[PDB]
Amino acid sequence: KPPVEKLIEELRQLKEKAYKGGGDERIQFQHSKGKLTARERLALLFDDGKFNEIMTFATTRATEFGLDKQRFYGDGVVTGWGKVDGRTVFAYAQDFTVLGGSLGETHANKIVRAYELALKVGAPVVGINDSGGARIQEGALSLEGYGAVFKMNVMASGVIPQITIMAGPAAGGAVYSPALTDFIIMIKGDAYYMFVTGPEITKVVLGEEVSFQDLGGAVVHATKSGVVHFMVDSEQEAINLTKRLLSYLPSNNMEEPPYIDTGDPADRDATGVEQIVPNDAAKPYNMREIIYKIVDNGEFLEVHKHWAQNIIVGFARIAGNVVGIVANNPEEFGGSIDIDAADK
Amino acid sequence: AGGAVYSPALTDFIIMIKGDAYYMFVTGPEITKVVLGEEVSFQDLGGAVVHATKSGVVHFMVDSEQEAINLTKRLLSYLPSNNMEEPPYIDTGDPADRDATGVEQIVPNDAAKPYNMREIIYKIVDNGEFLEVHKHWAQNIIVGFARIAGNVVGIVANNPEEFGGSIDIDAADKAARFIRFCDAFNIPLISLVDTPGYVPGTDQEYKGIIRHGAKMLYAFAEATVPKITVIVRKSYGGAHIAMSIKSLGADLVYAWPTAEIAVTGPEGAVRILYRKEIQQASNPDDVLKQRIAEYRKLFANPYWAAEKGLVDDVIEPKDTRRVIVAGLEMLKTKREYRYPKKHGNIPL
Amino acid sequence: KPPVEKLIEELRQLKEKAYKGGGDERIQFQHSKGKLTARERLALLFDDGKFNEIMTFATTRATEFGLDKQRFYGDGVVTGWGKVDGRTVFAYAQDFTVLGGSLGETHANKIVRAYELALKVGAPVVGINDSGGARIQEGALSLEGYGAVFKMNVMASGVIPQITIMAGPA
Repeated sequence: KPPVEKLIEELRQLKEKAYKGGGDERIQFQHSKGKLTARERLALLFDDGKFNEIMTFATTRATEFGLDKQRFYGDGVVTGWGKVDGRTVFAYAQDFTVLGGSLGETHANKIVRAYELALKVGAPVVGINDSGGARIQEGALSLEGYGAVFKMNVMASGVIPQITIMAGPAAGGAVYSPALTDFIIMIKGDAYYMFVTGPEITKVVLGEEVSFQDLGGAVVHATKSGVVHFMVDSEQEAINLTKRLLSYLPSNNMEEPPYIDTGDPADRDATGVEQIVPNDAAKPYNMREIIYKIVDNGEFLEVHKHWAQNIIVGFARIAGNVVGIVANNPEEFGGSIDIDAADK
Repeated sequence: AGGAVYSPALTDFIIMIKGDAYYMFVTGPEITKVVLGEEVSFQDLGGAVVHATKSGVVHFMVDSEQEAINLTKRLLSYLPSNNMEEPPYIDTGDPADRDATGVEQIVPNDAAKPYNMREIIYKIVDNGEFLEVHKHWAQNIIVGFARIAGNVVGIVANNPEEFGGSIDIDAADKAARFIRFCDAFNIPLISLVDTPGYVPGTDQEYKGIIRHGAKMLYAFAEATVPKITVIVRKSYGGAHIAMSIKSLGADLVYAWPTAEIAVTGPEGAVRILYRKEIQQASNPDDVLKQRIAEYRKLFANPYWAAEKGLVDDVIEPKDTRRVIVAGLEMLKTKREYRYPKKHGNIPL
Repeated sequence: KPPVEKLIEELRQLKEKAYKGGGDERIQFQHSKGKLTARERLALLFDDGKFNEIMTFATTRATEFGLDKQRFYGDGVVTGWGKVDGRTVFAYAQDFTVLGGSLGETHANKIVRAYELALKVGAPVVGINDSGGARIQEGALSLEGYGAVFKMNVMASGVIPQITIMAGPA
């Protein structure tokens, strides 16, 4: 093989091959469920038109169960970094079309490598999940892979913001890395859910029969378990939300939350606010109305909105600077604090 | 009652005497009588029994004040005075060489038969002494203090007699808290493994097993004190990882010849794995549970893992004490890097 | 298989086989050259010849060039720690009877793991070298393996004493 001109043409073909993941048929299948592909989600998230991928051709090294034949470039996950609103952030996007987005050993190390880089340079990491779980074909090495990523989640905990977009059907170990990150944004729908143990086992073991959505759909986690922090209707909304969430956070624990969009003035009001609180000491009112009245342009990104409405917490800006707010909600439990609320 | 319960909650251990001179609750029953009409006695609401067996607020339940004080002194004996101190050494640990056999006798014929995991730890540690923490709560996991060759150790062991050693939400809370404590106070951690995974059902998902379970993962990954895992039998899926493996930070990993480390239970694995292949094979029933035997023969062992380097060595049960003693003596001066932060954001 | 008493039996056989490395035919060849085997050197170095070994059964992951056939336990190197004159010391001893003691990926990762443990614990490391070089059959993965060892040597430089015994055709 001599000419370089032919060499570059070969590269272009190989990359175009790698980009297809599991193939046009499978991506159309992903699309027919209402989901976007791993790469389409990334292009939406990053200042469109740019993503720096690492270990793009990396494949699996397993040989058992035919894995010696199924060598998909990238091993099921896209990893790298880009700019989100001009700021550097890292991300991984699992490709469900590549062996159900299962967690391969090489698949895990690519994610781990992203976390190691984000930790070295102090940049956030958003994991766009879409994995059925461990790659059973790789046995114990698959679990070890999970362990390695969990390790990175803990080391990065409180050092660099960690946001997960749960955009798939997570079971078993695929559930824990998200638990270890700071915020879980999940889309509600038939195609999205997460649980440690699937329904099939709860049957033979427990004896109880339940649907995937009733066991771990977006609604159960955003309204009962407290596992999900933000529940949304679509993937486009999930990524717009992540962009908004990131806008309130520093790139790492060595930076102050970014100052932003004017529109203060800082001189408060004079009326309204004092009219909200009832005469009685027990009658409910809208605590959220008081927050909107206090913060810049009344904007409030509410965390755990649908879980334990018992208390309210979220982000906002006051005269351009980021603040976190914790406020008792009279409308639920009379503002009485509770187990779920204390956790939230 | 009220504010009087929170300081104790914030401390590391609560020893409570069982008796009518009540105990604790954030809000008394009085309010429940005014609004509704469900009279509840002090004991039923916050008795030592409810807190040691249900809420997990109480770590030790005793029958008298003299017992609470004696236990306090005993607990103190396993603890260093502070942060910069190493736990206190004691009874001239001579019996460091080889564990008394019979240990491999505790584990039954097939993994279908249970056994008392404490029987195994009694044989491993000094004089069989073990101070069990949270003894009557989340019994599917065993957690407590002991001495090995004179040095204090913290143990986290699955209990085959409760929920089949499967980890629960309460168990994860129990084990994770005990792990963070030991680490903060330089107490080495020994993990004894025999768990099929986590307890299933909406009941567990609805109450957030996803976040409670991650607490164990966080605790071990966080800990920098010496950590050795001894896999006695089953070690499946997430449970396997939650007990401490190399990628999560285990310094040394050992397995008895009876260990079975599987990515998933050997059935749940074949039922997602085998179908297109076998659903069409010689026999329609044979090949239905025949490959379930296949997996086990091919993976329900520790050797596959040992070949992958995931397990440092396969040892004879009898050797467990010596292996621990050697490993702990070698890790005594262990030091590990952790990234600067005010603190982490452990799931709650 | 239900007898645990039979499992302890298998273990002892498997280990008996792992201690053999390349086999009696290879060990006699090593001996014919006037050299000891990896384990004999370690028994001489450590008090009472005792050594706590790590990753005893670890084998190559490679498949190309018949490596899916030649999968010896330990992948050509014995790694672990022990005491010499009562002090904790870490060490690796390459086994020439296993693929010319060449540096396979797993083989390199056992040496790296030893160095990580020694460096984390403040113990010296003794390297009884006896290998012809890179394991050609594992290609660039073997080179990657070397770099990982070299990195450990550098991090450990001036932190822990590093002594190497050159006992082979490097």
